Amino acid sequence: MLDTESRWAIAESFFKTRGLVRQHLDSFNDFLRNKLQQVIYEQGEIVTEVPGLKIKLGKIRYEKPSIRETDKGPMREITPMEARLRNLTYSSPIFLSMIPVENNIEGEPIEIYIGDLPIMLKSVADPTSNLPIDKLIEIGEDPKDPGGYFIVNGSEKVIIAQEDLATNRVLVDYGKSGSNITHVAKVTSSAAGYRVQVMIERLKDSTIQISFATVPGRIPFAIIMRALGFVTDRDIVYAVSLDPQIQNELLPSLEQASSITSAEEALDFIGNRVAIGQKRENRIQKAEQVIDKYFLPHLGTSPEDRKKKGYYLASAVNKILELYLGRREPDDKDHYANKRVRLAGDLFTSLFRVAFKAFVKDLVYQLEKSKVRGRRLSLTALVRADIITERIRHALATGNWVGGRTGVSQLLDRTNWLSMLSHLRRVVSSLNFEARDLHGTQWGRMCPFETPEGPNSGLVKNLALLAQVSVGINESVVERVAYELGVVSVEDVIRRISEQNEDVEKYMSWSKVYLNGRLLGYYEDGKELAKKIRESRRQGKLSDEVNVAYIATDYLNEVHINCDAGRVRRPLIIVNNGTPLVDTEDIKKLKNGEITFDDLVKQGKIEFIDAEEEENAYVALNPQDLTPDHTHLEIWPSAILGIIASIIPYPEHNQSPRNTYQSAMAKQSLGLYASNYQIRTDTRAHLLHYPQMPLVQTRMLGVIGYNDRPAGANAILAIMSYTGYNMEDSIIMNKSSIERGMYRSTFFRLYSTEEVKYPGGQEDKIITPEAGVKGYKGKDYYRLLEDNGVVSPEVEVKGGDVLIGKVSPPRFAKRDTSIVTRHGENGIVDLVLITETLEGNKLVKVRVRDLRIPEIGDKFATRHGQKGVVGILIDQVDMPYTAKGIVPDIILNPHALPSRMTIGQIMEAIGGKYAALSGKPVDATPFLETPKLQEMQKEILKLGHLPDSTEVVYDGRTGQKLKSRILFGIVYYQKLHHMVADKMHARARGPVQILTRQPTEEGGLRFGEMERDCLIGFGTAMLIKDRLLDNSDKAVVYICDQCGYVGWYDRSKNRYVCPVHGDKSVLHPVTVSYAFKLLIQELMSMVISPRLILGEKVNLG
Amino acid sequence: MIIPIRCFTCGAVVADKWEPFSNRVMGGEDPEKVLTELGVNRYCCRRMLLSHVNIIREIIHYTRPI
Amino acid sequence: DNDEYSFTIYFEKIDSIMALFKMREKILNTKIKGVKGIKRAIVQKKGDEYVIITDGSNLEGIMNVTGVDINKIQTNNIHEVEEVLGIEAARELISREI
Amino acid sequence: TISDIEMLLKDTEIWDKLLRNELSIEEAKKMFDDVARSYSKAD
Amino acid sequence: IDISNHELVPKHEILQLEEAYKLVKELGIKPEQLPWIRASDPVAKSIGAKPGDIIKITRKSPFTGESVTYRYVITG
Ligand SMILES: [Zn+2]
Ligand SMILES: [Zn+2]
Repeated sequence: MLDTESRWAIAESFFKTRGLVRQHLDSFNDFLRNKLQQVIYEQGEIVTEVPGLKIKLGKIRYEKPSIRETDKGPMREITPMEARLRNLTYSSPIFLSMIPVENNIEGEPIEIYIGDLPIMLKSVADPTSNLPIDKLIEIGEDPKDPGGYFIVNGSEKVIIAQEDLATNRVLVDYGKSGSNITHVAKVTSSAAGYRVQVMIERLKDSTIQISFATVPGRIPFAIIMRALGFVTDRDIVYAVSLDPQIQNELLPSLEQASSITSAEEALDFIGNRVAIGQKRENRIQKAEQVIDKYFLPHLGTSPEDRKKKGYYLASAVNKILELYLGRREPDDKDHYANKRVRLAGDLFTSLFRVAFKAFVKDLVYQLEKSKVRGRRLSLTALVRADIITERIRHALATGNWVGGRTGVSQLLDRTNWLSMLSHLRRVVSSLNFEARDLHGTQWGRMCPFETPEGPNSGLVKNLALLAQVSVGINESVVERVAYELGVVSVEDVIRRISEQNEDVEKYMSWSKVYLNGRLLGYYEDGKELAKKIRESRRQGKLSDEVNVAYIATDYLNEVHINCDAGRVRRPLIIVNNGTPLVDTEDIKKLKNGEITFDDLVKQGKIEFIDAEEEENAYVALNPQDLTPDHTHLEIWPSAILGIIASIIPYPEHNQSPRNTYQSAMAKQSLGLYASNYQIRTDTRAHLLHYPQMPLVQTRMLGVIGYNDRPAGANAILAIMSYTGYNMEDSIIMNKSSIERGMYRSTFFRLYSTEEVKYPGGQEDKIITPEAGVKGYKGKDYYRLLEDNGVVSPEVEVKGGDVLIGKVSPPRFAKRDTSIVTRHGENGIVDLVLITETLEGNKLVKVRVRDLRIPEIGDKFATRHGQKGVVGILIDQVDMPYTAKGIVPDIILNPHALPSRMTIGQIMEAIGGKYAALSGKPVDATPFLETPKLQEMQKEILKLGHLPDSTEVVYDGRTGQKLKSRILFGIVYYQKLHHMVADKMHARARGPVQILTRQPTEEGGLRFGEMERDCLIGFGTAMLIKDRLLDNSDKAVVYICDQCGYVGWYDRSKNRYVCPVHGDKSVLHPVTVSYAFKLLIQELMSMVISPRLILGEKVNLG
Repeated sequence: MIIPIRCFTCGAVVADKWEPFSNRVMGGEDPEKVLTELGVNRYCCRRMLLSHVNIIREIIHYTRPI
Repeated sequence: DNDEYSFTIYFEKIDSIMALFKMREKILNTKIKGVKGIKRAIVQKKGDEYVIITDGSNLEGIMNVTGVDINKIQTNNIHEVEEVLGIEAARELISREI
Repeated sequence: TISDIEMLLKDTEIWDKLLRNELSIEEAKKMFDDVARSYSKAD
Repeated sequence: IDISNHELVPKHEILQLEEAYKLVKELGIKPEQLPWIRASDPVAKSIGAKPGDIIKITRKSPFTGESVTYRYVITG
């Protein structure tokens, strides 16, 4: 019987020892510790065309973060703040110890600098991870930032988690209706550096066709089986399955491959399709390479492993037959047993793999050129390290990835704390109305509320509070432990049925055992093996990354063992005989601090399980719901939510769209995004001058540090219809409160330039105030520019004033590239920063601050999804005051409540009133709130106000008491960054495009087809002519009478001139849109010849 | 960041009450009695004193050179 | 006959087993009763009269069925009624469906 | 199908001739019936 | 089979040439400018409509009760 505090102790220990962003750090640490050497070893060796010369790659190492200040500097170490300020990359060097082989001698090993890799913040690589708070303050870093992002070119880029279907596993599904295809199975083999999809189909006839990317057409099943090493149909049949009823469906395929008796017949049958026109030996060789390296490379590309691959293929075919016979349903693409999440580790190691392949290619080229020409044998001068250094960076800065996926790395969102945390903990689905649907498997792994509205609904999710992404372990150890446990190999089973006479029905009742989707063997009973694996993992003998499940469907029973990475797994308290393994002593030790969550999971009390293992788990929400049948217990019932869904107080009383909208619009709220915002240089920054921590606070608010970086203020809220400016989701705000700094904010904009040097004779874009060079803006615009060419801090900047004076020599005589402050934006210069870039160019940054006072039209939102602009600002005298004289800060229309069904807002109002009155903390965590509503109302009555939170209100304007009481509360409000100050776009007569002669850049509003049809529907004609012809591309063109081609007027001689007719023809002026003339001339650039036919402007008659 | 000079709802000075209230609450006294005897009875001022963060203490380390 | 509610079929010129399996697929995809295009028909009550709601659309076939009046037949699709009942009936059905 | 297009041509020519009041209604009706009988016999 | 008894089918009639002449003169249109019905349509074939004729169709409408529309008979 663990009460609320006991379970919250476990949850707090989890969030304390393990950070909020742990998946990124875990993946990056796994990459650095293992994958960095794994890529080198899978590369193996550097072999050149010349036989004697060779290179062996011994070991790899990363140094502390540093930069090359000079050409041959000692690589002094830097801090992440310096990388941010100087637009550097927080990267660390890589030294690879490769030993050169010349004339088949080993020689002495040498380590060379192969490139810089960007490192994740707060990881094992950077030193700031373990620094104390005071040292973090001294260096200049915010002590509370969780890390998990790279600093690339001065920008915080974070690799979003990418969710996709599991590779190396076969998924079966029905074929499209009304087609010769009846069943389909697709397997995606993820090799080292490339990915191959193999598609297995069953036609209307029971023949089975296997195809993959390089081989056109469909290869028969038995043909490809014989090509892989199988010699007669009996081996194929027994490899597919052991049940005669399911074995009988392979006969048509076997007799379709009856002509193929030997392996070479299958080989050259494939080779005919692979490449046609060469000799039989070349066909056989080509088929051999494509089968070895393009069929199932995850099993292995060597010819030795080929036989193994064949077995795999047979197993896949088995599933199709099981789908056809009706034994199994098609696999769900949405089940998390089928979906894997790739973090920065897997992606970044793939990127390093491709970069190292390119580097080795270039090194081989240069080495062979040097050898055939004759040069220095040393590898230090042939390193060409930048081939890696730029490449990785080019992937992180742009976000366009090597594998073809896009948007891998995004600039970190720092509007406030919540936006940064959510953007760190984000999983984007690569891929239908079925995939968008919320799946029951998402319980405890993804937040059900946090999802964008629109085309991305259900495709972008946030990792849950207690959700962990698997790191992964080597398959070999799990294979060995499974074989040692007693699993009989499939080839051994087939041999002992064939070589020795045994009962087939004896092994038909056995349970199949799979490992990572590959048929591993057979076992006596699935339940016993699953229990053995679970107990071995719990006792610590087996690794904790192994998850075992037992299906035991009446038609088929199997054992699935998973140890691969990317599985989203959640921790559950193990419950044995109706009593959880965690006991009172464990909770006492947690409270004292003797043991932590990691000690609990190591001891076997709490275990992380995946979806597949949770398939046969039976879980209880609370200890009072626990029964002996139950297998697990939940550490925290309200941990199914995300970072933002845990912000809401009493979220179970709201409607689900309200919570989703709250999650969407809580990232936009203004607040303190970082404690070091003053030294930091961000392109768009916001600051709330007086932010307040919520009065109604959930448990997780203090964990994420939100109450130390708040993004709003408590507002005295009255739910009443005071004037009518709060209708249709609008609010009324006290203007006296605004004049006292209620929601005043500051907006920071950054303008930065580099004094770039380009090839020439000492040619540089020196920063200096301008005197008489071309493109000169005007002497009035340079009034506030200092002598050195950059504006001094704390000066008013209005309109298009220049901040940095730069002159540029022509690329093909000075030109003005000086920075003009945006025309709409007006503000005061806040900060001026001057640095030297790595390449030696002068970098200047100017940050300008603008004060935003709330006004009519500014958008505000509560913690429940009630977004709305400010209808009006009302003085304190006009607002309706109470008997105690307290006037509302925000008035909200009651009609917004019943259709939206947001009871949590009224509950939060009452809770905030109670919190302010009694002063005691209020906890509004879903499913467990302290105190309850009734005690809150009783205490509110005791303190001196009405129990139902209403109170007597007098009309401020007339002084007359209202006939009814008005509810008053302290609901938390946030100011969104969609201000009306920067949301105005209005155009008078101005510039037009050079080509189309239409107005843009201030640009004009596009009228468009739908507005054109509205104007047509009203029947107005001159209004259409005004709105579509007079105010845009109004032109007059002279058209020849006879041919009709557009002519011109000659200014020298009053006579009109026709391009075709010369001077002999008469030309008439016609007023048309210039877009029509452009269309006519573009058709004339074709061979189309439009001849415009003129007619009398008058009706004539 | 720094406590507002006046309560947002009613123009009552609460800035001078931050130091006594914070010092006495940190000393081990329940905020209700401290607020009641300090001289703030309207809950509009209580939410001003109760829900304050004092960010200015952290910011003085990270101050713009200017 | 084999067992009751079962039977067995043998062939003389069966030739290849591929032909045998194609023959089996032909046998399974053989219609026993009912006109083409209809998946299921459900009797429903509309008030003192019972009608049939049909998941398929075959105007001519249903018109040929004995026991159904040709005068009152409603079809979801507008093309077959245009082919059978002319263009004015098609226009009326289009308006009524919208 | 050329018969249908030619019949359409003849019918529209007869209608335009009627709209110009070249001849009365009854003769035009005879022409319509005659052309319909003649070129439906082929079909 | 007879389809003119169906509820969806309005009342189709073939009007004489004098009425068609009066109609086209009052409307001020060429006969082909009217909406046209194919001569192979079953409703036109039932009344024996011939190409070049004009069919008067009375539909049941809730606004006027019976509405009179004119169609043109075309060839195929
Ligand atoms: Zn001309
Ligand atoms: Zn106050």
